[PDB]
Amino acid sequence: FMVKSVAERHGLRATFMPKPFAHLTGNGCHTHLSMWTAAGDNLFEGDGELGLSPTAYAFLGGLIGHAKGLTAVVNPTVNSYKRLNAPVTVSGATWSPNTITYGGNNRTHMVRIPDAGRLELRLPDGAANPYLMPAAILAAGLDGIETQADPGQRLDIDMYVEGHSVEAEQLPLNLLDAVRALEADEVLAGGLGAAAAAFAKFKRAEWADYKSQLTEWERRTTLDC
Amino acid sequence: TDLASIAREKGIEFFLISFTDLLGVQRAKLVPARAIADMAVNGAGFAGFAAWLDMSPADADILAIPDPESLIQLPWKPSVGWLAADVHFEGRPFPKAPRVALKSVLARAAGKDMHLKHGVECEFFLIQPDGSAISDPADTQAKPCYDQDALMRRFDVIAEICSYMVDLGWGPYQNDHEDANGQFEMNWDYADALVTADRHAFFK
Ligand SMILES: Nc1ncnc2c1ncn2[C@@H]1O[C@H](COP(=O)(O)OP(=O)(O)NP(=O)(O)O)[C@@H](O)[C@H]1O
Ligand SMILES: C[S@](=N)(=O)CC[C@H](N)C(=O)O
Ligand SMILES: [Mg+2]
Ligand SMILES: [Mg+2]
Ligand SMILES: [Mg+2]
Repeated sequence: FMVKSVAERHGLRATFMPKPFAHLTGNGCHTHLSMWTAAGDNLFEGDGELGLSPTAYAFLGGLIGHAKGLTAVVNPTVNSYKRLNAPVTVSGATWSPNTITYGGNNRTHMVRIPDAGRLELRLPDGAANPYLMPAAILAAGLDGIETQADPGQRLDIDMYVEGHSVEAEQLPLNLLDAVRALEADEVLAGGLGAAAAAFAKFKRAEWADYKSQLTEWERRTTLDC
Repeated sequence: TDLASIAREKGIEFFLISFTDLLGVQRAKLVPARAIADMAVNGAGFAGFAAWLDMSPADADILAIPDPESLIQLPWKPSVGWLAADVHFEGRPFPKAPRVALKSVLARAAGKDMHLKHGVECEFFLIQPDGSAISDPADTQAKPCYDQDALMRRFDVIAEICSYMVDLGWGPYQNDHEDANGQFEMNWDYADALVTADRHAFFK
């Protein structure tokens, strides 16, 4: 609200749209995450790989496990899916996640470990709801901690270059598929309560509206069929 | 051959006595039939430096001696006869002139009983007269090669030229739209290298 308001006062306009230009990097909203006790200790701080604790990695396990449904919430628009799995931009990289994977200090994954004691979830975009996003992430993380979820193996590769080199699960490719995953995800749907079903209904309505819009690409490439 | 008689028989009123310079530019004099007998023997005079031949303004005239066997009545304007010519300078064939240079190479090969024959694939685009765009705004698809639609959209131009090649005896056998939008190709039988070279020059 502040950015949009001040931009206007300067005769400019601000947009948090996930992918406002087809050939340029999109708007992310990465969240750096840590879990603390009331006494002021960071539970993610640890002696495991990269300065992380088993609690941190179980939380990551929740993120990985629930990634499909989580995508619906933190990538909540049709347009979100043009930021994810995007073709290479003029600057040489999209910098957004393509796959359900994590690396170290490595910006080509769904999750990056930027430094000891925290996780960076790089999945969300500028459309992500400021409340549903932490809520959805937390629900997924808590369940990871409760089930001692295994996040799998860290990938120290450039996933844009060497995604083919490894077997990795792709993120949902469009809003409708992400929403279906949300609805089928009990932990997530139950963690968000009635907000999840309400959200899903709205997003389905948006999809039905979008999927009927004729595009210029279609006209150009189909008129002469 | 007797060019004056042919002129009278076939109703040719003018001849283009034509030569190709180093840069490929067709240079010609348009001469009325009444003057062809003289020109065919002595050649048409030009200031060589004014064409791409690498001469001097101070040099004597080159003389373009037409090859009567190359005669072509312009099929779109049959009152005009086109002739390919060899540039002569100081009483000898001029070695800087493309056609003369080819004839020399050919003569060496021929002295060894080896005769080059070739065919040419002279791809071209059809574009707007101002050169801004291709002639056909509906020719847009990513793989346009051999496109039936775009080919037939220019049927009149292509068919006309092909039929001229039929009448001239070049043995044309196919035409199509090529791989770039706006691009075309018209093929005809290979021949002795000099024949093909002359036809190449006329074709363009
Ligand atoms: N023995 C030969 N010597 C010289 N030229 C020949 C000979 N036989 C055929 N040709 C000529 O070779 C040319 C063939 O060109 P074309 O029909 O366009 O075939 P292509 O080169 O396989 N086509 P493209 O896909 O455009 O490269 C014609 O001009 C033929 O007449
Ligand atoms: C990696 S970065 N240089 O922080 C860019 C992130 C990118 N805008 C994104 O879509 O997340
Ligand atoms: Mg970041
Ligand atoms: Mg060809
Ligand atoms: Mg070709």
